[PDB]
Amino acid sequence: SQFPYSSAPLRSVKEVQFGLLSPEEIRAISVVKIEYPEIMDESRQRPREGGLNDPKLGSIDRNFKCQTCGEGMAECPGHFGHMELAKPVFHIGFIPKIKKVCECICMNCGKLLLDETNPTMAQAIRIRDPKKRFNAVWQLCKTKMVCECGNTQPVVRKDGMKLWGTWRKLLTPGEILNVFKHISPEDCFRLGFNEDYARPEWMIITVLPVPPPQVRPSIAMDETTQGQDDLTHKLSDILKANINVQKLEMDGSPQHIINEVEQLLQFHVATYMDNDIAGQPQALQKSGRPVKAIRARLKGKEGRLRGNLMGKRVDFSARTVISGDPNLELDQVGVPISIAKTLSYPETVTQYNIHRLTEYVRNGPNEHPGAKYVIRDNGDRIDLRYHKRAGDIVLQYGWKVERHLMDDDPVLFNRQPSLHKMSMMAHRVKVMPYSTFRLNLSVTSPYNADFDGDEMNLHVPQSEETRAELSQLCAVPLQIVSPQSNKPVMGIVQDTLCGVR
Amino acid sequence: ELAILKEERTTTPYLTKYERARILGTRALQISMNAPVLVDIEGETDPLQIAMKELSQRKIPLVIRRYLPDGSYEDWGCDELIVD
Amino acid sequence: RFGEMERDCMIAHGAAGFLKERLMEASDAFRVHVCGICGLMSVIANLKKNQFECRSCKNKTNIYQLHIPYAAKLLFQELMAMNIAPRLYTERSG
Amino acid sequence: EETVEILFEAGAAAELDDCRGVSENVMLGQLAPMGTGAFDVMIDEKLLTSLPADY
Amino acid sequence: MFFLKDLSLILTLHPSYFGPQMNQYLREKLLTDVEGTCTGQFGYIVTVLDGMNIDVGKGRIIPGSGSAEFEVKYRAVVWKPFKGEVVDAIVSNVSPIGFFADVGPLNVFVSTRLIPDNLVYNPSNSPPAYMSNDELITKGSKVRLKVVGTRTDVNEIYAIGSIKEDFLGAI
Amino acid sequence: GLDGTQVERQTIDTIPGSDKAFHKRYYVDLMDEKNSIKPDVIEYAADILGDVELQKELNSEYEQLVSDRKFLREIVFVNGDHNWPLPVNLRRIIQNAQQIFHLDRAKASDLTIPEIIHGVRDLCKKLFVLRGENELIKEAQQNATSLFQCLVRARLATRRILEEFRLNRDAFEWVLGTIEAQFQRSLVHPGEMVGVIAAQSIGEPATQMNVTLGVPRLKEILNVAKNIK
Amino acid sequence: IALSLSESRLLIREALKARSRARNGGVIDDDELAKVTSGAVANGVVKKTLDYLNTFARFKDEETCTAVDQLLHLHPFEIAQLSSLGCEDVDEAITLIPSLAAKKEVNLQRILDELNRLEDPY
Ligand SMILES: [Mg+2]
Ligand SMILES: [Zn+2]
Ligand SMILES: [Zn+2]
Ligand SMILES: [Zn+2]
Repeated sequence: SQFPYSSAPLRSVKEVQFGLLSPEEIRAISVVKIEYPEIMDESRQRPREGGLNDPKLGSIDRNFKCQTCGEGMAECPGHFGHMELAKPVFHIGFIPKIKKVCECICMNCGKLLLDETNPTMAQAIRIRDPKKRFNAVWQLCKTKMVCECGNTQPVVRKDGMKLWGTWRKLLTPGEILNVFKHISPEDCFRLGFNEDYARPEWMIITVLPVPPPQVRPSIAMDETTQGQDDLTHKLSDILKANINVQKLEMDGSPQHIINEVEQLLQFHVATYMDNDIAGQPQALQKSGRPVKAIRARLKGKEGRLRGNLMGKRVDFSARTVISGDPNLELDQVGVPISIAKTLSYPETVTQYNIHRLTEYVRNGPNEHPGAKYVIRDNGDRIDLRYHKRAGDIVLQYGWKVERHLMDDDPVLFNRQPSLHKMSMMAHRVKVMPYSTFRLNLSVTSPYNADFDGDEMNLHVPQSEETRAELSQLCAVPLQIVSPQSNKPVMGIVQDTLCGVR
Repeated sequence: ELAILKEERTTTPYLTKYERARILGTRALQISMNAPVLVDIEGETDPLQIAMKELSQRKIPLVIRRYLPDGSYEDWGCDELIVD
Repeated sequence: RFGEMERDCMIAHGAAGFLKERLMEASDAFRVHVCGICGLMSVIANLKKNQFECRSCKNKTNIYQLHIPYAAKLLFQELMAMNIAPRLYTERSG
Repeated sequence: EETVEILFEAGAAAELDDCRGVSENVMLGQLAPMGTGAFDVMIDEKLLTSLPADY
Repeated sequence: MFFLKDLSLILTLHPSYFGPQMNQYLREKLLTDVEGTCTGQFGYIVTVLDGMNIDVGKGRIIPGSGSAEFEVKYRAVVWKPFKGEVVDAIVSNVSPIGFFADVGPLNVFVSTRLIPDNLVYNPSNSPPAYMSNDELITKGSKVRLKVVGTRTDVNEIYAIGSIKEDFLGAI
Repeated sequence: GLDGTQVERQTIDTIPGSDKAFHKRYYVDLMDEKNSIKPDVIEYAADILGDVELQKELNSEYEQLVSDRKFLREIVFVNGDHNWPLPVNLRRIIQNAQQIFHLDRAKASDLTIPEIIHGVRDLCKKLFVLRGENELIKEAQQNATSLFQCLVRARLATRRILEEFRLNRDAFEWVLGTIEAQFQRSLVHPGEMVGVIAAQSIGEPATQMNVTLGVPRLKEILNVAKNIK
Repeated sequence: IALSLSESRLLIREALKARSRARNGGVIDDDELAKVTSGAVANGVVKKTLDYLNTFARFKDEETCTAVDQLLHLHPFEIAQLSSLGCEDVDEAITLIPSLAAKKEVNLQRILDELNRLEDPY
């Protein structure tokens, strides 16, 4: 409900399919073609229309909004760009797979080394799991050397990062890419790939996706004068490599030198994507530490999958010491003015409540009653602290206002440990001075608490459904009789018991 | 193909506390976002109070779909459900 | 802290809406628009104009919305940077 | 564990997730089938038609 | 080619619209967003069958949002071209590199290369037309052509025809 | 099918007592005056003696009570315990009816025997736990309310209503309606997460805790130890 | 659902008159009936479809369509193709519709007779 209204139907995912980014799809999803070399346009302020900080990709600047989606930074997720490489390059993750696939079928014609006459091939095809089919095809095709064309199949060996054929010639990315381009759909299915989506020509990298600055954290350790992440530096190095690869194809230069520079660009992109590469050094930063490749960003303790997240402002809970108060109802809780001001409840402006809500807004966040933030329909958050014109603010219907915690507001209240279901109950707020929560004596027994310094936790619902659920299900009077032993759990205790005796 | 006939309904005719809470919450949300109000407003401004007033007069334009364990469901109008 | 025992207490109370709020508001929930055909990150949405456009499929007819952890959103974005595509489908295939 | 090799195999043979586990729906944030979430609420068109002309 | 097809749609209604406008108002959004609109799966939905009597059903309330989700089910009429389909076209425009012919609610471009070499084009002749001995093709004529391929443009799908096959022409 | 918060300790009056006391408390005979209803509590005493049909009705009621006695003693509670948790406090309802309608001041009741018997039977047929016309549903509904039906038939006997409670027509109808409504209010709501409630209500008493007893015995039971201590 | 041109015209005509009675609420040729609708893209699609149907009018009678249905109601696609495209003899009918050759029950002489005999001859 906190999000601005969207007419799109709200559903849930039931199947996620890992595929491959085809270059045409990479271009389609990219918001703008990017070719300009460096980040800064002319050292004359503003982002470069064609730089690594292109505003079309979605910046991370608070005062600036992404031009593609038109949303604010609180809603803009960022947008992708694509960098086209003139020379197609291998994929470091798939180079062993590239060699395995090259050894799978005949590179001369694109056909399998064995036909369907073998019942084992028919069984592998009929196997539902593509992994088992691929494994069976590889196991039963390694022994067979002749293809299904009379041409001897050269053996592909991985030397460093290059692939060499033993019939001989060095494997070239253009010819390999064309060889995949000649693969029939039935050979695509037999190999374990999907002709429509997981089409085996996608392991050839021709265009690389540059992500928005949201993906990598560019920490602003000091105002405007900042550096960049290792990913940005490696992307710049890759672009320089691609530029000097492009600039060495129309002019006369040795072919082996051209291939060596191409392998240089390949190693650049490999170190950018994969850090722990076997048999070759990793990309080391100027400080000597390895460059944090994107492969390690999702693996390991430093990886995001195990868990690493930061950055949010949540203040919807409190915890403090308590004391007794005989002058409170059974369902009332005393709340300090400071705690009430710290917490807030977002109320939507209607015709009935507009007057008192405008009064609360005019009061400001430093006085009780009052409000802290005003959210527009689109989601802009006006902070009343920095808005010196709060006395000249009008509110339209549908706007939200985060007002102070007020009387009779249902709040959830808990003691640790919460052994039983009535250790957490919904109370009505009464705002009173000084810095202790106040409770009725009779509810201390179900809480199993005393006022010798024990601490209690408080939560505030942020929606009408939650407020109604707290007021109709977790209310204090509803918890007087427990289902454990069909007897009341709250009774007259201590001074009141002695006095009534 | 799965709906139960109205005369063949076998569930309880009373409004359970969970159903009451959900109906009150949903009606309060709808009223809070400027939905038309089915009952006159005397002096109250709280959406939950208005929702409770509507419920007391059986003026809730909502239908409960009680799901049987197999997958079938029964449709009950909030007007035809007994409220204590 | 909202631990496991508090979750069990609120389960006993049967207030599913509060569980949803805790699982979303006290976590990394974020709204994401996904094409119902491609399932990629190619959706441009204008709420004031009430329009949607999938630049991957040239689709402006049906685009769904989901609530996802934004840590998973960053993971999905760098997974696009992996040049391997998670195609999100809201319907199973069997 | 083994996320890099999981992605490798996924790119190799188009891995698919059934999403049958409760963890997927917890990650998605759908109302649980318990308590208040043990049923569905539908708008009553017939009652709205039976409402006055203003409603 | 005309067909009768059963269609379903997802509608989202804001709670501020919850009044005496349940049936007809949702129906008119359905007509605006469906009637006269093309889809890749079932071509052009030119009109609907029994528009005012379309059952909107019961709208599910999405929890935590209040918006009502409607499954609008109906039966309508659609137009679909097919590969290899032989149709008679009313040619609308003639250009030196072919002709535009309007079929149904769409237009098909047929190039000059596929046109047989007996039929010769003339811009100097009035009107600029494809003529020859006892043969004439100009705007306002019925030309029998077979569709070679249809392009799924989603918004307004197109197709291409040809007359380079036997027994093709006015009969 | 009942909620745990809607049960209180109540006594089944048929279980205890001797056979002679049971006969004195429940049996009614319209032939002998000493075994009949006392004339000072009903306005129509002279119209009762010799009535064959009312005698047959009372005989049927007594046979039902005897069957309930035998079923409770020989099957359910062999040890003879009569106090058990049951829904709907009948005694509180009866005294509330007495206070509301001022059933004091020893005024002869206008309630008739067939009215009382038919009302009790209809109330015993209206305690709906499960609904539906299926044979299995009807059998389960009959089985689920056997003990409560026995309690109601034991408390609302003809002699107990007339001589002891002295209910009138309005009080009797109000009692029947209140009992039906309160039983309908004591059912468990569908969608209750009873598993967590049971787990918490079992774990909690362990906090305040010759053969092995206490927490070690509890752990032995829960772990299903092959060789206990 | 396979559909020929004749009952397609019947369906669109009855839908147009029904929406004129209902949607317009108080409202006969092709052009102005096409112009009744609203929406520029919708107006263009509707007018193009209606002028295409009017310029290609095959069946304009209701009881004749009923008689044709009674005589016919045989692949549904074949049924649609029989009425959509006119024929004169088997030699070109099998050329336009190849399914007529592999039937073993041709009966095309009579079928063409009622096709070109019930209404105004083509
Ligand atoms: Mg203490
Ligand atoms: Zn953006
Ligand atoms: Zn070969
Ligand atoms: Zn898409």
